[PDB]
Amino acid sequence: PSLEDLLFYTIAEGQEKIPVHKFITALKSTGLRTSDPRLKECMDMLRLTLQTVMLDKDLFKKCVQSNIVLLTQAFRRKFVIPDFMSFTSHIDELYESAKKQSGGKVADYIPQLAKFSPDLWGVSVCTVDGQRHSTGDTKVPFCLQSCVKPLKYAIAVNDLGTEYVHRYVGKEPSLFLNEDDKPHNPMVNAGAIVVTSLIKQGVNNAEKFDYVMQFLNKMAGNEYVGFSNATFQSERESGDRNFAIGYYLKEKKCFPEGTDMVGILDFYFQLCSIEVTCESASVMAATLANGGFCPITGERVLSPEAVRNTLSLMHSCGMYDFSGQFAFHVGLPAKSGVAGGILLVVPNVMGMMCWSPPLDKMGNSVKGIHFCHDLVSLCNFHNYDNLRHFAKKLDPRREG
Amino acid sequence: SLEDLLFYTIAEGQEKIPVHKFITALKSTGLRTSDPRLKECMDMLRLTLQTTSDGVMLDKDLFKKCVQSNIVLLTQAFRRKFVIPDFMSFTSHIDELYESAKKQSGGKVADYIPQLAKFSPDLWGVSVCTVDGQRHSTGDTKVPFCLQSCVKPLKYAIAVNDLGTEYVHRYVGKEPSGLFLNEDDKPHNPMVNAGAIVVTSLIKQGVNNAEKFDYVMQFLNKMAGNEYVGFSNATFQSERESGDRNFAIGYYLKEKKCFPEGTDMVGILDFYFQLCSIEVTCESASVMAATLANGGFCPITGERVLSPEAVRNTLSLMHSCGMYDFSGQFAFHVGLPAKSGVAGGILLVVPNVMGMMCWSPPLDKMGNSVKGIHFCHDLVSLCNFHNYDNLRHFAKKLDPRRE
Amino acid sequence: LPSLEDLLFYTIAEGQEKIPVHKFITALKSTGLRTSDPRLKECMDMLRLTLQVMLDKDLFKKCVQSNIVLLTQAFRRKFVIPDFMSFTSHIDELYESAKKQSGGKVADYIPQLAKFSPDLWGVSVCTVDGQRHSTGDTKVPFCLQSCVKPLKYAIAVNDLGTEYVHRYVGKEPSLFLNEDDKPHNPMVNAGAIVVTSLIKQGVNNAEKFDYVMQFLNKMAGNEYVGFSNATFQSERESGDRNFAIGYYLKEKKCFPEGTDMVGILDFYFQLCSIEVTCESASVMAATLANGGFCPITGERVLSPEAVRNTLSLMHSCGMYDFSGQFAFHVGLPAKSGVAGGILLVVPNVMGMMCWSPPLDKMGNSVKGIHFCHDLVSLCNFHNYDNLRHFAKKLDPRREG
Amino acid sequence: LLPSLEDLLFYTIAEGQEKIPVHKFITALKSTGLRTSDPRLKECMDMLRLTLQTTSDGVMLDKDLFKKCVQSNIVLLTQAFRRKFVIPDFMSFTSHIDELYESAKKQSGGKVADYIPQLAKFSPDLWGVSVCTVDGQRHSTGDTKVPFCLQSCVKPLKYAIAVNDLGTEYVHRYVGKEPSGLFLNEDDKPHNPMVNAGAIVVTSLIKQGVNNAEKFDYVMQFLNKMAGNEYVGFSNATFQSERESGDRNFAIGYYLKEKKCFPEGTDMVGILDFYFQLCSIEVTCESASVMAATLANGGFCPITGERVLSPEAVRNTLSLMHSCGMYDFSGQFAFHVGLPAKSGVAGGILLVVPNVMGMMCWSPPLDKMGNSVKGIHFCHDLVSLCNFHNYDNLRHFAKKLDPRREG
Ligand SMILES: N[C@@H](CCC(=O)O)C(=O)O
Ligand SMILES: N[C@@H](CCC(=O)O)C(=O)O
Ligand SMILES: N[C@@H](CCC(=O)O)C(=O)O
Ligand SMILES: N[C@@H](CCC(=O)O)C(=O)O
Repeated sequence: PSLEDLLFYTIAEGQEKIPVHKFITALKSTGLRTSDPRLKECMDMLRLTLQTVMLDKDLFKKCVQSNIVLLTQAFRRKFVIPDFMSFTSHIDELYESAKKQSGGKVADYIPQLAKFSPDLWGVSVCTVDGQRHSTGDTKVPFCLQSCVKPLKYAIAVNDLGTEYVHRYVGKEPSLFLNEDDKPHNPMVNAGAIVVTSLIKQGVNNAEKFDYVMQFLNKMAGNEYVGFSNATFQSERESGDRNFAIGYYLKEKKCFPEGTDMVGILDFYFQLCSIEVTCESASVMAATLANGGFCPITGERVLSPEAVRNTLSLMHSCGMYDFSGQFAFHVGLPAKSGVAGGILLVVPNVMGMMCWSPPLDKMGNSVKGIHFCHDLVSLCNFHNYDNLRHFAKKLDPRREG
Repeated sequence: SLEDLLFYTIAEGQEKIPVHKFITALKSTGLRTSDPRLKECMDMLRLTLQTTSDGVMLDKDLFKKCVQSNIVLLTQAFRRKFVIPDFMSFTSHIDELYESAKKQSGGKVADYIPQLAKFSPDLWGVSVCTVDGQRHSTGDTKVPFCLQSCVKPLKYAIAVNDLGTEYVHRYVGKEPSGLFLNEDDKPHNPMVNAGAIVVTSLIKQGVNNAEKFDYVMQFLNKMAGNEYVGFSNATFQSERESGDRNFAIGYYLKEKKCFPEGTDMVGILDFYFQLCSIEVTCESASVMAATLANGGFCPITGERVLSPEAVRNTLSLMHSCGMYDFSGQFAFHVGLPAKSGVAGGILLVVPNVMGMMCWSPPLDKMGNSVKGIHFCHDLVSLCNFHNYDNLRHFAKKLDPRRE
Repeated sequence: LPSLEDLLFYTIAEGQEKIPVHKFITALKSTGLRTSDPRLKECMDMLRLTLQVMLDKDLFKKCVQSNIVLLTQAFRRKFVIPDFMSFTSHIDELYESAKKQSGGKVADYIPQLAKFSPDLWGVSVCTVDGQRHSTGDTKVPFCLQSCVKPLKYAIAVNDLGTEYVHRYVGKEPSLFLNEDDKPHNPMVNAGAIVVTSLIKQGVNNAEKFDYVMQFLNKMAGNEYVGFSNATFQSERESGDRNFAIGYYLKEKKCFPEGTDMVGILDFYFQLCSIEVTCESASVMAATLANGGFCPITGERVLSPEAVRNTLSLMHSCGMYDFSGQFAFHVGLPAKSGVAGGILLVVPNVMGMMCWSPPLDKMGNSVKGIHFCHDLVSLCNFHNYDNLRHFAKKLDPRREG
Repeated sequence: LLPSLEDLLFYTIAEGQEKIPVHKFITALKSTGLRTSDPRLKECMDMLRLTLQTTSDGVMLDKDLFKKCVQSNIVLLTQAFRRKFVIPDFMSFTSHIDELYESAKKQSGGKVADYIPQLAKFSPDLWGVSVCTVDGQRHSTGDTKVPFCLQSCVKPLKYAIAVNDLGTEYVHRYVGKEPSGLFLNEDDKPHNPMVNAGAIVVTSLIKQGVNNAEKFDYVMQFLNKMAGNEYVGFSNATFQSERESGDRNFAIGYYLKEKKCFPEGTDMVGILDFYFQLCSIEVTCESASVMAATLANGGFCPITGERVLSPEAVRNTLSLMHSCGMYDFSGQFAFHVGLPAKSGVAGGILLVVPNVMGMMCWSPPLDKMGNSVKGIHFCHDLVSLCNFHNYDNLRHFAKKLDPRREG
């Protein structure tokens, strides 16, 4: 009748004792990792009883009681994708298939970007329940670049609301400005720079940057977030483009009262030069997918308003000149950047990061784009893809 | 024993369910008794009402005979397995919203042709059709009016059905625009007039206008589950008198070679004005919308009408280009695929949930119905049908699916 | 006191007591006048009479007295170019030099245009004093096409004033419309179509076309003007472009009240189909050069307001997309046509028609353009050349 | 050959009198429209000063005395006196200028530029007009001796210098020759030197490889010559204010730098500095009119006789003033006035009538196109009065007056 007992019997298979490796394996095949923040108590307990292999009903109950709800959900098959092994097999195929696509040029406008190999290709999945999978180069760091644009937009809306933010920037797809003399949307450079000015006003750059990093940490569930000073230096050295825009926004009175624009550009470049991995960035995406809750910590990180707005803008303006085409064919909110990241959200299902340095003339990762098309081909995930009556296509949220 | 199970749950330990009781129970699911799918059942009840010894009473074997043919659907309806289980509560909310948008007396009625100018400003209707056929209506929901540009996604859908994404999008774009053309010399997308005219040319090539029109009308009949779909000659004549704009567009498309080989552009414009002049009611156009929300299956007839590719493409374009120059703002704030029309229609799809139509004739400075727009804003604020609302977490929205 | 006829006799005589006719005819020709000049008709009629060979003072005086003023001007070297023989030698060189330029393509959108040989090339000059010269294929009818646009604009302004005309059409360089929903300028097709609707309102098409033809006669001092029905028929069959514009103009209410726009388009295609030689069109251009007086009849044809406005719009909008470049390097008011016409005006000096059928990709005659640039290199005709100081440039107005 | 040029002139002035009184000669000379202080006349005026000291007959020149005074300058003096200048009846023409000036005076519209304090300081009521003929005949009315900044009035001048020194072909690699119709044209060149973006590129072309101080001096000397050594100067105060608040131009500079619009090895921020210095150069109506008259005279300066700009330079500059010279009123202006003209935000309009004269019009209130209201009114009136329009006919002008015509 006890929860721990019920779970014990199901895992036990009628034996009297569960070998520790039998439970770990079973757990792993739900897609959870053993380093999941929410499973810390259980793993700490296992570490304890290991200092003294076989777990009886009472010893097991002692290890798992703190995390029984989550563990049951996993073992009952209540996660958003129940057959995660099958799903990861499919992800592996899509990865392999995109790997073959050798087209594209690596971004060479600064050394740091130009230094990355064309053969680097990673894909990471984090489910809204925290199920995690990776193939390829998922642990290498690289800079978010423009991929940071939704995240800081999220932050601004989180902190200030829709109304205040949208006083300063628009919300529709397109250096030039909209009808009302706002930049068109936070997904372009002009709008991003305006969004940059909004965040934590009245404290210095160092402080502001620390705030954004803490927030990024929560979104990633305390996985890898870093900073590239080198990238930062080269960006500031060579951003005549963004200097143009700043002076223009200044002239046109685009910033909030008492903005030091040159200082905001400096912040803006530091923001571009933040580093993630596939793995960490997928958690961030999963946060967006999960409604502002981090799927691995369980923390509320972003308001429902922040997340909805962000996904809306990722939809229509997220992939530079390919936005509209991407919305039509792929139908997922996403954002890319010049180091080859695409950050992809499949609302209520998962967050994804894809990384490959060579880009197409639109500015997007070749393999990343190829991968996203393939995903949507295979899976009902398109925004306007019916839940009942897909045509020929898989639904991973259905047992099979 | 499926029929037996349902009998015990309806009876409430009694031994004879009185007919009116079953009907009332059935209704509050949201189905209407006139549902195509429920026909065998209703026919049997009528039969036994005649032949019966009792006033009106059905014992187990009698109930079984009436419901057996339609048991699957009746079990879903009664086990609360439909998309919106607490339909009564949902319709109460719809009614509050309707009332609240009623007060919004703003706008002007289109007057560029007499037929449009005739409509009273105080006409206001809303109708709902679920992907399970649960129906509801408030206001002026049985009044015919013309689809106008509401017909644009419907005919686009037909074209993609018959021809495929690839063929169709040779001749027309798939992105919200910047009357002119895109960098590839295609009209920007089917939702604008230039691209609608091109889509019109794609449909049922090589047969006369009369045949083409019948083809489209039949298709519309199926989408609407054979509810009202009509023609307005009066509207049509007036459209063709005064479409110098569309004549402009046609001649420009002809110059730039945007039509298929052997298109007669003037005849195509005629077909176009006819398409615009098609009449619906709120009630029947909600079923049309629900076909689009139900993946191409008509939720009342259960009939496959449009391919999944067609339906998906049409919703993508209603998302981004459906509300003229308000499109962007609508996509952001409402987040629902929708098409507006100059008569005051707003065709609304909430994918996997329901279809609606909304009618009031005063329009704002953009082409769109004031009460419709206000209703849609209100609906989203209430209920978490926003495309990028979370299913599992939402602020204090309401989830009609959940209970 | 001593007669004017007497004076001219002795100058031509050269102390010989009698002048033969042929000598006077040759003398007259070398001023650049033609013996068929309208203003010299009395004198030619007299010669025809008495020529039923040698002319004494008294006989001469009888022949020339009626036209003594114009003859004394010619002979006493008071015409705009005085060494006209030298000038024509230079025209001939320029004509040859532009000859060799065989580039370009002949327009082919209607059969009638596509027929013309690429090797046709004519250049006609008419001076404001009526001095004429020609090289090449100068007596071959072709259609003015858009070369008719300045002419009919001239007619409209003549008849209606600047203020009326410009209510309907704009006055600046660029189916779309200016800020105020007027077409940009009478030189583009949209504006030309509006200018067409302005002329002789309240009468049927046949009457309007007769009126325009009469006006064109006067402008050309009764030299060749004709109509190509064939051109007209083809134009009308295939002007989907102009049907587009007309419907658009109708929608935007660009025409005066009670215009039948379809009939206006009809007239518009008739105007485009009007036929000139180089010779006749050069006179037309000289009318514009000479302030609205026809230099060969001395008749006032257009008002100074008509002519000024027309030259202004020629300057800036006369050569399609090439216009700007043309104004800058050539600096002469000119209108080009799809048939290879370039109508060229050198204010206060002369009119020209250049014709060759191959066009460049701006739609302008290759050789016409090559010849126009050459003319300006040679002579201080450019609009912003200085009359007093100019570098190596020749100036035919001066005697040398 | 028999009677001598100086002698002939003597009889024409003297009028059968054996002697010409000085004041008579001076008065006659002035009414040609020359100023006694004309550079070309300096020998004559020096001699008169001499003889006015060295003589018995206080004020009276005989034949021999007159000859000694005028002999050095006799050509230009015969031109003046024998009515061979471009406007022969200058005194009638100035009467006409006066009436137009008075009429423009009455126009009280406009707003004074306030984007910097130095501009905003100028009184609305200031209004001047200066005329300089291509023969050096001068006239002024109104506030002609007050200084003000050229602002964008400097743009054709520095363009002229660039083309003089480098040629059409070099210059137009970096800049367009057509009205725009901020943005770049099809070829990623600014549209034309008359817009700010194009002006900033023109600025970079001039005296490359030297420091700003040298460059500035080089432009100044050039301006001095165009003005016949009349006032040109500088407002450091204006310059400081420009550089503090030119976010617009910094925006442009950064954009031009990104799109590689400058010559190889350009320091763009230093270029901007030099640009603002140019905008801050000062003239008066009188001095700037001589500048304009240079341009109306195929690049010689009418008062010095000195060749200043190449013919090519001047022509190109007049072409661009025609089509792009009056911001967004350029097309209307070209149609209605038909003169090459440049305006500036201080209220200047620099106006050229080819082959006839140069003008400078100044009043500080601007209309919402940014041009001096009184300037614009004056220019329209000038055209309506006389046959100066571009495409006005020299022989047939319906009712209009022609200054060149002996009348
Ligand atoms: N660092 C670039 C953005 C690179 C990107 O688009 O990813 C910028 O700030 O403009
Ligand atoms: N038939 C109308 C449709 C108007 C509308 O619904 O926007 C047209 O083409 O203008
Ligand atoms: N008739 C042609 C233009 C002829 C020309 O360009 O000269 C048209 O209206 O399009
Ligand atoms: N200071 C302004 C120029 C003023 C003017 O237009 O005259 C600028 O450099 O843009």
